[PDB]
Parts: sequence; C-alpha cells; structure tokens
Amino acid sequence: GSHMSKLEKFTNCYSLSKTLRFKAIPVGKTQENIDNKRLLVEDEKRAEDYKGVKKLLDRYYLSFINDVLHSIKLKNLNNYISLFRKKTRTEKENKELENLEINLRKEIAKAFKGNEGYKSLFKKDIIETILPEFLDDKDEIALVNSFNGFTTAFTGFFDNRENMFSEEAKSTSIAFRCINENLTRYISNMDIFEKVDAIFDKHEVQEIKEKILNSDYDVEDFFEGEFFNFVLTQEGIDVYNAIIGGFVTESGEKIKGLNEYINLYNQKTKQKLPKFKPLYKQVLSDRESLSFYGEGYTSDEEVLEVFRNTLNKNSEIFSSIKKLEKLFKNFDEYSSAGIFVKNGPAISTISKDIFGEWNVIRDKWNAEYDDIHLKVVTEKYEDDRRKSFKKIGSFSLEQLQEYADADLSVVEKLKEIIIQKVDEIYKVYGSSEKLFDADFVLEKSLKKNDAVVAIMKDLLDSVKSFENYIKAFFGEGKETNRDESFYGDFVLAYDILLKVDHIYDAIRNYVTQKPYSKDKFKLYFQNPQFMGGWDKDKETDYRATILRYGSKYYLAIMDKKYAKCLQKIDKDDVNGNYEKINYKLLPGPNKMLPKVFFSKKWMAYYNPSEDIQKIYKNGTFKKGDMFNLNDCHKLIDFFKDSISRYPKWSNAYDFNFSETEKYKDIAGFYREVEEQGYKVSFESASKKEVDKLVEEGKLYMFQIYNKDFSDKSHGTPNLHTMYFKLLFDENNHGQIRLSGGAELFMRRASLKKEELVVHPANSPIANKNPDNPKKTTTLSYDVYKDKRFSEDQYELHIPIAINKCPKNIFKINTEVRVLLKHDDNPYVIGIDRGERNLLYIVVVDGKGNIVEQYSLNEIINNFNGIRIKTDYHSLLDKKEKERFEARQNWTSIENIKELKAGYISQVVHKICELVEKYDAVIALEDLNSGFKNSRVKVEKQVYQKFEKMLIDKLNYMVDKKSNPCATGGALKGYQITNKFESFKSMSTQNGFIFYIPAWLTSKIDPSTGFVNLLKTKYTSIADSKKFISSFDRIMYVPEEDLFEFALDYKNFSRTDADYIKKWKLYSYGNRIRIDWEEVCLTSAYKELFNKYGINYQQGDIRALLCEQSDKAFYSSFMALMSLMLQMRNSITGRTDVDFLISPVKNSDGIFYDSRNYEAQENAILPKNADANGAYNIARKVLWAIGQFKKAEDEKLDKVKIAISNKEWLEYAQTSV
RNA sequence: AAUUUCUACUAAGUGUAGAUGGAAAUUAGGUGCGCUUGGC
DNA sequence: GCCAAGCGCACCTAATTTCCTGGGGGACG
DNA sequence: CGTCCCCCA
Ligand SMILES: [Mg+2]
Ligand code: NA
Ligand code: NA
Repeated sequence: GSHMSKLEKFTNCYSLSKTLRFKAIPVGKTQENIDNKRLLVEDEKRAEDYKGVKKLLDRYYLSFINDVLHSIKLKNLNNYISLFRKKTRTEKENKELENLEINLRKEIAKAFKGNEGYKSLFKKDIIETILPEFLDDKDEIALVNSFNGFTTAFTGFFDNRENMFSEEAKSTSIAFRCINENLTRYISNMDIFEKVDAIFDKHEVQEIKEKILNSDYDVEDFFEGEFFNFVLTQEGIDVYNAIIGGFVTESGEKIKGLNEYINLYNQKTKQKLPKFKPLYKQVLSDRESLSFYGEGYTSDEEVLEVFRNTLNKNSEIFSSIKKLEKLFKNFDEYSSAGIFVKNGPAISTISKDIFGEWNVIRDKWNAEYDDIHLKVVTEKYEDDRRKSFKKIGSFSLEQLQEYADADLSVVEKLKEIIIQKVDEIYKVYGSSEKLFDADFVLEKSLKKNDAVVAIMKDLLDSVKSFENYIKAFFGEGKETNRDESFYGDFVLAYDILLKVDHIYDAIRNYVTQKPYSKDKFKLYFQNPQFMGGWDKDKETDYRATILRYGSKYYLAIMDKKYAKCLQKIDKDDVNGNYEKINYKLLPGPNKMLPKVFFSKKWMAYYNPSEDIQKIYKNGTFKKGDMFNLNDCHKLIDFFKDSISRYPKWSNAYDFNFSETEKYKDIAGFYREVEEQGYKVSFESASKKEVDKLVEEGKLYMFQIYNKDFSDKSHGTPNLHTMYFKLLFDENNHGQIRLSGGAELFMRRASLKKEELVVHPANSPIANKNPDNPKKTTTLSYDVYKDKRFSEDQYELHIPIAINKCPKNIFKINTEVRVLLKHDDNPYVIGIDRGERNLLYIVVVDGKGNIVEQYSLNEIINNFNGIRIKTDYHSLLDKKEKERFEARQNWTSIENIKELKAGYISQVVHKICELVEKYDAVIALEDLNSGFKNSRVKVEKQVYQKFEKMLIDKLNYMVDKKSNPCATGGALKGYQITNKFESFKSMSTQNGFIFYIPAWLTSKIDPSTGFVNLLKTKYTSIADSKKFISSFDRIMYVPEEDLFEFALDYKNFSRTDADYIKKWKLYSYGNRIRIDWEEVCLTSAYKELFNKYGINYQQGDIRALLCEQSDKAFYSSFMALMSLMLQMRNSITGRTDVDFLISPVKNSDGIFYDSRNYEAQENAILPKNADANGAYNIARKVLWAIGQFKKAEDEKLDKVKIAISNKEWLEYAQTSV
C-alpha cells in the first residue's frame, strides 16, 4: 500500500569498511616448503614474544603515566565543579561548562605530551633504546632486542597506546576517564555526601580513617572539590573506593564502608537514602586489592590431596561433625533454657526447620505481644512492636518450646533435623570412597572431569549444609544462663568445622576454571609490514598479491629472498596464464600530494617557484582565516603539472580534473584525486612459470576459499562471496574498493579426527526437521561434526571499503522527515521487546490499520513448499537454564551469544523484508540504557543485540538476489540509519528508526484508549472510604449481571493525562490474580459483599460500603478493584495465557477481549498484550508523522517526536 | 551433520537458507557461589 | 524461602577507540 | 650504492 518510494534516495551516503574472511588452502608444494623453512614455528613463537614485549612496554607506559598523574594539579576544579552543579544554567553557561571541561582534559593531555621524550614513546626508539635502558632483567632486555628491525609490527599497538593520551572526549583516553567519567562520579558523590553525612557515627568515620586512611586524612576530605587530584592514580582510587566499600582484613573481618552504613541505616529506618558511586579504574593500572584473600590451589594433585586429607572419615573436620552429632543426640541432657538461637537469620533459619517457614517465630511472638499491647493499627504500633522485637538478642529453646504444638516438640524436632543432616553426609561420603584411597588416579583432569567434581561438591555441600545449620545454635554470646557444659564442647567443634570455609572456596575457585585453549596466530613471512597493501609499486616490499584462474582466486606470497620473482614473469602466448592483479591506490591525497611534491627529490627535479613554496609553507591554500582563493589555485596547478610529470601516477590513473578556476577549496581537488586515484585490472602471467616458482619454493600460493568456490556449490552464494567477486568486476566503479591491511593467520586444529562424531557412508542419517517429509538422508561419503576444527587452517582477512567517495550527502534524519511529511500513506513497523515474546511485530499503514501482527519467538521459513519452524524462544530458554545450572554445579558454562546472534539475524532479515515491502519506518521503545541494563539478568535478553545488528544492517542494506548494480543491490546498498559510531551518540531518531516513549502502550484498551490511572493499593480504612466515595456511582446491573462503577477521573489525583475523563467500569469477565488463580469478577464482588451483609442491589451502593468497619473488607475491596483494572492477564510459563481484557465498553457496547482476535487469522485489533504494545508504539510514530505534516520543511528538524502522556491518551481515545 | 565464521539445516548428495567488520587496545557489565553486616 | 550494602573467586558478554597506506627517507650492510 | 625498515599525516 506504499505510495512513495523512500529507500531509493538513500544510496552512496557515507563510507564504511568491512572485513571478508576466507580459508586459505596451500597449493602444490607450498605447505611442504613452509614446513621445511619452519616459517609457522617462527611465527607461533613471534606471537608469544610479541605479546611479551607488549607487556614490557606497558610496564614502561604505566610508569610514565603514574609519574605524570601523581604530579598534576588540575586548575579549573573549583570553578568547573561550581558550574557543573549549578541548577539554573543558561545555554551560555552550558557552553562555558564545555570549555572548562575541554580545558581540564587539555591540562591532562598536555602534561603527558609536554615531556620531551613523549614523541619517542611511539617510534622505533622505545624498543631500540628506551625500554632496554629502563629494564634490568637480561632475559627481558633480550626479548625486546629480538624485535630490532621489526618495530613497525607494533604500529597498531602504538596507536592503541597513543589513544590513552588524547585530549578528546573518547572512551580510551585517560583524560576522558579522569574528567568525563571519574570527576562526574566524584562530583555526584559530593552531593550525596551532603545529603547523607548526618547518618554516620563519629566512631564509624574514625574506624575508616584509622583502618583505611592510616589517620593521614579525614573521610570528609574526599568530598571536597580540591581533593579530586588525589584520585587521578589507581593508588588514590583504591583508597577512595575503600571509603565507599570497606575492605577485608587478614583475619576475614569485613571493615564497613559508607555504602554499608547507608544501607544499614536505610534498612533500619525503612528509608531510601542514595548510595555512593565507586570510581572507575585508571587506564593501564595493574591494581592489587586492599582486601585480603587467601591463596588458592594450583594443581589437580593439590586439590585431591586437600580433599582426601581434610575431609576423610578420620580428619579433624569429620571429628567435629561426629562431636556435634553427639551433642544434639544428647540434647535432653542439657538445659533448654541454657542454649540459645541468636535473633535474626539464625532465628529465621530455625523457624523454617521447626515450623516450615522463616517467619513463624516472628508471627507467634507478635501474637503474644499483641495480647499484652492491644486495646487501631498504627504504623507506630508496628514500629514499637518491631523495635521491641529487635531488642531481644536471642531465644532459648525453652522459650522456643512455648511456641510449639502439643504434638510438636521443639527439642525433638531439632535433633531429628541434625540426624537427617549427618545421615546425608554419610550417604555422600559413601559415594566418595573411590577417590578417598591412595591408589586412585585421575583419568580426566579436574577442570574437565564432571564425574569427580560432582562427587567432591556433593560431599562439600553436605558439610556446608550441616555447618550452616549448627551455626544457628551459637546464641548471641553474652546470655547469662549459658550452659557452658553444652557450649564449651560446641565452640571447640564449631571452630574446627569452619576450616571447611577456605577449602570450599579454594576448590570451587580451582575446579571451575576453564582449560586454556590456544589462539590463532598472525603470519608475517618475515616482513614486519607483510601484506600491508596491494599497490603494484609495493609488491616487492609487501610480498603478497592476488592471482585469478577462471573462477578461482589465490593469494601469492614471494619468499623474501625472491621478492621480484612474479615481476619477471610474462604472458604465455601459447599455454595457460594466471591473471595477476594490477592494483594502484593513491591513498589520502591531501597528505600524499604535498609529501611527494615538496620532497627533497621532487623539488630538485622540479623548480617550484618561491611563490608556490611560501604558499604551502604559510598554508594560504587551506580553508581557514589565512585562505587565498588565488593562492589555492596556483598550488593546484602546481600539483596538476607535477602529476603530469610523475610517471608513477600519470600512467596509473586516468586523471580528468575539473578546471582549476572552478575549485572553491583545495579539498575539491583532493576529492577528485581521491576518487580517480584507484585502479584495479589484471595482467596475464604464464601458468607454467608461476607454478615452477611454487614448486621451487620461491612463491607460496593459497587458494582463497569458502564453500561457494567449491566445484560442488550450486546455490545462492554468501553475500560476502559476492562482495569479494565484485572487487574485481568491471561493473564495480569504485562502489567497493579492495583495501590494504589484509592479514593471514594460522589456526591450529583444536580437535583430533579420531574424536569427531562420524556418520559413516551408506548408513542413513536422521533428519531433524519434523515438517521435512524425507525422514532420512543417506550419503556415499562420511560426514564429521566440526571437521573444520580437526585440521590446521589458514585464514585470510581482507578489508574492503564501501562508498569510499560518497556523492549523496545530506542529513539523513532530516530527509526521512521530509519524506514522511509528504508521504500519503506511510507505513510503520512497530516492534516490542519482551520476555514472553522476545520480539513482537505489528505493521500499520498511514491510518493506523493493522496490516500484519505476529510474534518472533519462532522463525518460520519456506524452502520449496517445505516449512521449517524454529522455536528460538525455546532454544534460548534451554541454553539459559543450562548456563544457570552449570554455574551452580561447577560444570562447563556454554556460550549463548552465538545462538542469540543466529536468532537475531533471522529477525533482522525479516524486518529488512518488511521495510522493503512496505517502504516502512521502524518504531521502537525509547528504552534508556537504565532499563536495557536491568534486563541483562534475563539472559534471553535479546533487544540490545537486536538493535546492534539491526542498525548494522541498515548502515548498508543489500538484497543478495538483486542485480548488484541496481538500487539496493550489493553495489548500491540502502543506508537508512546514520553511520553507526556509538549507542551513546544516538538520539531518538536514527534515519528510519524512531524511538518513542513506551508509556501505556501495552496496558491500554486499544478499542477505546482507556487506561487505569487509579491507585488501588490498600493503605488504610479511611483511605479506602475516600476512594469509594470518589466514584459518581457504584451499582449492580441486574439485566446484565455486572457491577457498574461510574467515575470522572477529575475526582482522583494524578489523572490530568486522561482525555475522556468520564468512564463506566464493569466487572466483566475473569482476571488472573498472582501463585495464580482465576477470579470471576462479578461473582467475587457478590462473594465479598455477602460476607459483610451488604445489600449490593440497593441501587447506589457507595454509602453502604463506607458504613463498613472491618479493615479486611476494604483491603479485599481494593484487591478486587485492582483485578478489575488489571487489563493484562498472564500466567508465567503458560505462553497460551497472555490476554488483554477491558473493563470498559466501546461505542457499540462491546468489551474488548484480545482472545476474540487471537482466534482470527487476520484480526483488526491486537491479538494479545504484546501485540498491543507493538501496535501502539507504531501509533506513537504515526502521531509524530502527523507533527511532521503540521510543520514547514525548514522546521522539520525542530519537531518533537516524543508524544506527551497527555497527548497520547487524547490521541488513543479519539482514534475511535 | 559438512561452514571464512555463526545460526538453523541435509535442501537431493562433499552440500542448503539467512546472516557475517576484522584486528588490536581499553574499559564496563552480567550470572553463579562463598564470606561479613543487615531487611522481609 | 526472598532481598540489600560490601569483599572475593570462577565464568561469559559487550561498549568504544584506532587502523584498514604509498612513497620519501634514512639506517645500514 | 641498493635494500629494507621506518615514518608520515
Ligand atoms: Mg548458499
Ligand atoms: Na558478581
Ligand atoms: Na552479595
């Protein structure tokens, strides 16, 4: 139904780079020659050593960083902090704050760069001279020296390290981490300190000062602005984060920090004071913790030795177990008034064992407390009652006996509980005798031996279970009637028992490590800039090039002693030829053109007039306040005339420049050079001579391979295969360029062939898709799971540049708004997140009619009339639970990110098809990053990865099956989001993607716009009366068997957003109360009113309901109102139950019930609650489009797209 | 159950469909368990 | 039984930066 | 004096 072709305007907008990856298959004697020359062994070792030198470099860099950071006093500080906290900042003061912030980052950067040695930190000098002089170990110095003549292999690393010293507000900069992140967090903590300082006791602060600040400072100092300098190094950050978080002493004492005190205060007084934010680490610091933690275990034998020695039936830990066993079996020989349960968790624990639940003791104590202290229920009553309870330090079992049933005995019940726990220990020790004798020997190493770890953990856990049970009986410690006959023997045994605590942690810590696995390593063929680029005039330096033979492509690498061997090969006018690439790139002309033409070589050849010289010297050609259009033109003509005399470029490129007088800046000349400064063609080379080179070992050749190049391949190729071929296709006019920087790696086999699951030839294999009617496949060859990991495999990574010279430049967001404004029937794809439905889709047209709606829990695909349906929701759930249980059982934690990615790529493909079909924009929830981060715990969270892979696709969106040269084909992909720089830099619109407020998109009656604005939580009897009276009427409706509640929202607070105001609610249908029960509203109302003798038929019922005096009537009434206003009804784990039901009637007296539409195949209204949300997310974008239609084009950028809550209820309640 | 790699497959027999930006560096987060002090 | 503040250990996940280069130049045999 | 690693912007 689309009226306007919008996607076609979004091609060739901006450039991006990608990487294509291939297997590289050695040809001929290549592998033998590489083996004989030891190249792979040298490179596997160089990789190890390279990482080692990077670690030594980091030692020097960190030392250089700390010296500078320790020595810096930021100047602005007090100024910046003042403005940063000012609450009434003009736009002019906000630019001011930005300036102060830039200057703070510049103080930090310039302090780094002002050292005279600074430039040397990223050139050959740091490996040749500086790091050797800085090191002392002879072996470390010789590792660094081995890279002499090889420093340009660190060039990328040098860039990583230089990022640390940028003054820019960029994530890998020290200045950013200091100023944008930590100063902000430091300033925030200053406001919190002033709010919360009054709760801290002077002895609490004094403990922190003594035990954390060494009495060298006051806690208050770290909340003064000027003190922020202390916190620039890791050393200061650790101190500051210890003030916040405390630390653990060598004895295991947890010294409390301020956040603990805040949390303790909050829980004591039922308040919610905010807490402090810890500071982030300083870049590159190797930080050691202020908390003590005992040393672990390092070998399977240490663990087995520890486990056998500390836990066998004769060990001192097992002794204490039997000793405590005897103490409890002899309970009645001890005075029950003499032994105590400390109040709090031990009382909760004992309560749940003796009575089933943690709170029964608490409730029974309140019972007798109420009997003394009752004559209605204030907050003051329960505060005093709770304070009185909190005062009781412990309970004797005698005291506890008085809470038991006549059949119950407390002392009895306890001793059978400990007997059960000792029983279990023996039952698990019995299963453990196999590794408790000396002769036993592991066959599988512990970190990969589930069977032995299961046996240890079961034993460990049962001792933990027993240990946690007996810790309840310690009492408070200062009870007077303390049966020291009972406790003397208890404390001795208990204290030995606690020795298990270190053993439990230490074994867990060892046994859950994953076994190390080796990485692929980069190959250099003894060139530090190996394969750096493809330019013909560099072949001899880079020693890698590309060949082609029919449809197959090859990587050709010259041995360093024979760098020229391919250039001495000519065409074979008789027998076969390879095609050898001829690649010319003039990269970054604004840098290379001056470099080449004002070089000593060129100025000597070419007499450049003093005018030309001064023009470049003084920079009168650059766009700026020193510009001179005529100077610019003279320089261009110098460059143009030099090009014609530079055969290296005049013969490689078909230059065709615009007339000089037409240029505005020199940039317009550079752009033409850049675009025409790329040419790729192929030259013939004798196949015989080339193959001789390979046999002789002078040349190494790899077929550049993926399965699309197999002689057996016959289906649609990978998109990346198409990209690769298009690089060399003469119909590609620079839309996709082959880039330099390619890399070659060796990935050693990680599986042995013998251990691969095999499917023998000629034996049937089961097919898995139940909808596939061919149940079985039988092949004449073997197939092996994961075969590719069972052999060493070279891989070749090739960068490409798409839209390197973009012509179609404009504001993408603006243009989208211009199109939607002028579009007659714009379509919107609404997409809703969830965890009942990972993703739900609703497509609407320009009038908001639903065109499609469905869940993406399952991906449905068709192959030749054969359906395949994949329940990815179910797969992700299973993986989630395997990961959860693996974490709990100390077994291997499987990956989930690849399954999510596999799912999301199916989702993105379908959304792309919907975008192209309907020419539609996309509507999403403006989830801030504070909601997306709290749903990370639900490891089926898919929405962040969905956004990421969606925006990636929409940066260059291609239909594989289209003509590569047509709009939307591989050479003309649509670019309908802004180039993806970062999530943080995005706004609420990203090209075709709109982010709208999600308020009341799900919990809303789509047929009427009705929403629940009432607060129905029971708070008091008086509060419920005023609620009831605030209705205009409450009556029973005999002719419908419903209760009707007339209300004007104007009589309840927090309702100004509603538009209709007057609504009649009905007790129509059922609700799901949350375990769960189904509740029929009408009958439940009747049940409630009958319980209290209310004549609910006596017309207007409100006065009657307010005459009640029982608090349980009003709480039950408010509960029933809550259910009536609960339009969304769900059973977790019952994906069949997610319905939406409205308590209000539409125009025709119908109640909306989503179940009436989920039946239908095509439904006009949402089929459930998740579809409702997607539907109204889309409608909110429809509203914003309406706003576009109200503005002039010149003002479309200014149109607010975030509909107000008030605007949305009006919109939703007048659409119908 | 094959893959540049990932997911789902066997798709008609060494493979099929879709996806796929690498590399390096930095940093943050999440799950789980234990321990300390607490709340329900 | 659940949860909070903090410390620790094991694991997996992911955000944000940089580069995607030929040719002059020199150190070095 | 040519080769090869370095360095640039
Ligand atoms: Mg294919
Ligand atoms: Na954690
Ligand atoms: Na915790």
